[PDB]
Amino acid sequence: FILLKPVFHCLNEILELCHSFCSLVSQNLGPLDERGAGQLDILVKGFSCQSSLLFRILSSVRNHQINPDLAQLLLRLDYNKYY
Amino acid sequence: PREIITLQLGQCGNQIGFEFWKQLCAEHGISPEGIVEEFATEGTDRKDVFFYQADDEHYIPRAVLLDLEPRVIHSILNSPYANLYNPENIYLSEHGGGAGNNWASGFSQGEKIHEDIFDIIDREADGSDSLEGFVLCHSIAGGTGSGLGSYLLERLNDRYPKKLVQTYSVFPNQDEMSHVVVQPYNSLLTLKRLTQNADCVVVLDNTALNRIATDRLHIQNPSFSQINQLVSTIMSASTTTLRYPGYMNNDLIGLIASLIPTPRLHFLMTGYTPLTTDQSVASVRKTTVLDVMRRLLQPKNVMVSTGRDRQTNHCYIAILNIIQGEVDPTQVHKSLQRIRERKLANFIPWGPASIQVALSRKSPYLPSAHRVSGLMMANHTNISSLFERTCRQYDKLRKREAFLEQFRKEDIFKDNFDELDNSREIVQQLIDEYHA
Amino acid sequence: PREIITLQLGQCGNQIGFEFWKQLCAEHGISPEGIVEEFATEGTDRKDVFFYQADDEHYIPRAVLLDLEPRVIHSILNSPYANLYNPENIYLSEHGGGAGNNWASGFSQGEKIHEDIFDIIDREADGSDSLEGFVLCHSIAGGTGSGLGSYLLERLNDRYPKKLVQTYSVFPNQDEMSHVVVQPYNSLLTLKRLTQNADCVVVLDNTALNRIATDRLHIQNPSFSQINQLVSTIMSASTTTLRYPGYMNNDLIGLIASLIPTPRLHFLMTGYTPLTTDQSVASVRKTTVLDVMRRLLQPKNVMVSTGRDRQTNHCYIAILNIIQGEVDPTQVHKSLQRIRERKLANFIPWGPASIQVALSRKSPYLPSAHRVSGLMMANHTNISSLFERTCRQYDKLRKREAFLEQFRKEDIFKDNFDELDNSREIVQQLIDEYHA
Amino acid sequence: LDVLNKNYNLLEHMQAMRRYLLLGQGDFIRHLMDLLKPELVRPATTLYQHNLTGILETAV
Repeated sequence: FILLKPVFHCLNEILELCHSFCSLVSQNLGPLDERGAGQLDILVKGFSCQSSLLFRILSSVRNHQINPDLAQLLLRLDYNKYY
Repeated sequence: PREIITLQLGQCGNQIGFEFWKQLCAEHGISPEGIVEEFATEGTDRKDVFFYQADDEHYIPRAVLLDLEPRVIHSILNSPYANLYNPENIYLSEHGGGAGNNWASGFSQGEKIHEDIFDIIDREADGSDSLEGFVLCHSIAGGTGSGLGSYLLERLNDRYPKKLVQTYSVFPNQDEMSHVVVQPYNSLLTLKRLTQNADCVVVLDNTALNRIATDRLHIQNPSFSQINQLVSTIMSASTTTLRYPGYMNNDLIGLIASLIPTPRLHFLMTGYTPLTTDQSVASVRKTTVLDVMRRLLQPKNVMVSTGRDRQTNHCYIAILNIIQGEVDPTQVHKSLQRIRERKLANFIPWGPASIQVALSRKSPYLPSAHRVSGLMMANHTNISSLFERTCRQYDKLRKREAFLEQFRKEDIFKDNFDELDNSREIVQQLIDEYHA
Repeated sequence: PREIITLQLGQCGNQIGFEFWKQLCAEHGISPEGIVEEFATEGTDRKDVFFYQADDEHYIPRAVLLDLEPRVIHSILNSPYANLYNPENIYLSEHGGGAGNNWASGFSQGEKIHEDIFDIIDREADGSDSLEGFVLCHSIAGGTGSGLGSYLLERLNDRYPKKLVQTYSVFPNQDEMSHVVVQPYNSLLTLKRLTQNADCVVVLDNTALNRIATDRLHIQNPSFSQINQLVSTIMSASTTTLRYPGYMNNDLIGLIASLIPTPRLHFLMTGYTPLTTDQSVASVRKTTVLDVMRRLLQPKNVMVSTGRDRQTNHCYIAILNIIQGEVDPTQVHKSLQRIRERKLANFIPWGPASIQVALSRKSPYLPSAHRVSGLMMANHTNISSLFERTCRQYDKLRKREAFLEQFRKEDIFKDNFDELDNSREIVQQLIDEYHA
Repeated sequence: LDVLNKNYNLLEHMQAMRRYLLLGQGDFIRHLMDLLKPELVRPATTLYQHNLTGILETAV
């Protein structure tokens, strides 16, 4: 549930933004279309809208008076991310 | 559902798949001719993922075995595990082949038995309406497994385009070149088909087999009867998430998707430590999971002949560490805690890396529910040392005028030798370029 | 972490290190073949600093033992403490050597077994990723320990440049010159390597051994079986801050850093009082720490043959006074209070001096947790009297035409005799210049 | 004073805090401070805490 408003809104924004990466690739010969690169350009913003919002929670995980089981899990994926 | 058809082919590919099916009955609690134990459904929660689904609780193997040599199949029917195999799915009694030892033999025999080779192996395809893919359990050594195996990598690419292809192919031996001399020719012709006409491979070196076969196994005369023991366990080890009930990467398109960086970079390093039976007397004292993955990244269990001083400029990108059976999962995150402190895997400087660990319960059996098992599926960029070894043995042979007049009489009119040389160097250059 | 590899070498260096490892099991509460006592972890808080770290709670010694003479190693395997040693780390059964008695023998044998001498001793180096250094537990007497030991002081200086080097080397005996006559030649050749190719030494005189061996030990015929008793205790005494849990100078690069004034001035005087077993019956009445360091600076426990009337123009610069076990630390500052009133150490007039005292708890054992122990590591500038003794015995021998034709047939073409003479006088002149 | 000895070890924690905050036993802190220096030489970031928790756990 990790956090009530932001992280659950950050997490469902992750699964929405890669869901249009399904519907972009699913065209016939995707990466050679002008609409294949035109729909893409919005998604290259929204993917780093999600890693940078994941970056914003990690500063609340280091500057820490919130929750230990929140912090142990989200850093476990984060050294599995940044390493 | 998730049905895979194994394509056992060649002189060595048929024997490594014969004990692969023989390994599966001892862990499913079943007999090849009957069902005498009730441990098959209460202990094992899924059995119809490599076998054909049952008609009389007789789990038929979804296997086909073609070879030019009849010697490998005549050592099968006298064994009591051949009644599980069917004499109508592949061949009836007295099946034969060529004479025969050539790469151009099986490459030319594919289009003269083209009607029969695409008739009975397609009957098992429409048994399940959602086919997983095809694994070519073939060989690179000799001209039998390398000649005919290059043909099916082309015609099954377009007739079945939406299916996973990935092979457990064994590499030949490069110790001396007296009995066989055609080894640099038939290997590189299949190795081109393994990168562009095939998605992934699982490499299995032969010079690294006797490194392990004299390490802990203590033999004096190396025979062919030991080549099936290291190979059949890691085959069943690779499907423990797929056969036994797992959750994540429980399909064959689950495991291979999380390890391949790019096409033509798919050569996965394999490791497997526990092969000794006298370890059993000291695993009663709770031998933990904290010590079993410290030796996987340590180059001791590897089955790939690579350089020891070439790992400083090469970087791991994807490493798999599969624990099986008793795991004690309250310390499996504790084992992954100690990975970042050593940095035994060199990490790519351009992007992130990943150490993926997974578990699944083993068979209800006493040597399986007691001893910890570790299966490694690495991906390190020092694999070009084998490609530098094969290419240096390839261009040196063409300057000695070896098999240029003895090889182009049948079905070869143009020089396709540099077609294999540049595409091999394309693999070797894009590997070193991949870490920017 | 803080792993040190001991380099036991020579006829005398192997025997003084054999009982050094035998001393360590009696204080760790462990047996060389098993673990029968639980006192190893509750009483001792650190054990993996000289031993190799455990695989089955079997603390392997991090030791290598090479010698040309097979007699020193054939008196080892029949003793029950040799099963703790491994027959694969150094040598297997039936190891040999030269003929052999020459300084030029082992100096020329280092580059013909150059491949094997840098192969198995480097396997213990990468066991820990932070290596402390190397201690050369070798000898100066004879041509066995002095011939080969001068070679490893050169090639380990650049292959391992960031490691501490410091040796516990024993000095030979200068009573008569009948059995050996090559004693001034092989000693000064190694003594040059001990100053510029080595950072620090720990001197151990032989003529000062029988001064103590007849002082309180009461023997009539001096044998070689007493040379291992004074040496093995002060070796384990020097690592009491390193083996047992201490706080300050708990590393080997901690102790040596606070005593060396400058390079080529590193010869440390050693002292150790308690060696008598009938003192035990009167230590029950709270024998204090106020009387044990009054006799350390008094020249009674010294192991260095020096002049008695040459201490007025020489000055102490660094003096170490190590108390062990029961200290009663409420009066250890009281013992250091009485040092300035006597001024038993002459202080350097150019700079400050230092009397460093430290403590660590001893083994949970009855002769160790009852009797006070004092280990001295002095540094006094009267050590040139030994260098004046060795040099006066060196130039007198070259005028008698002794071993100038019998020594330059093998691997010696130029006169390197004055190369050792001037560098020895450089040490002797910079010592007296050091107090301005 | 007997209920702490059976369950909580109260004044045993009086001795245990001396080994870390007062730095009684140095081998716990020296094997710490050896590994701990390649992280302290760089300026701290928001990525600082996550490897400091198990540079402790490899030290203990």
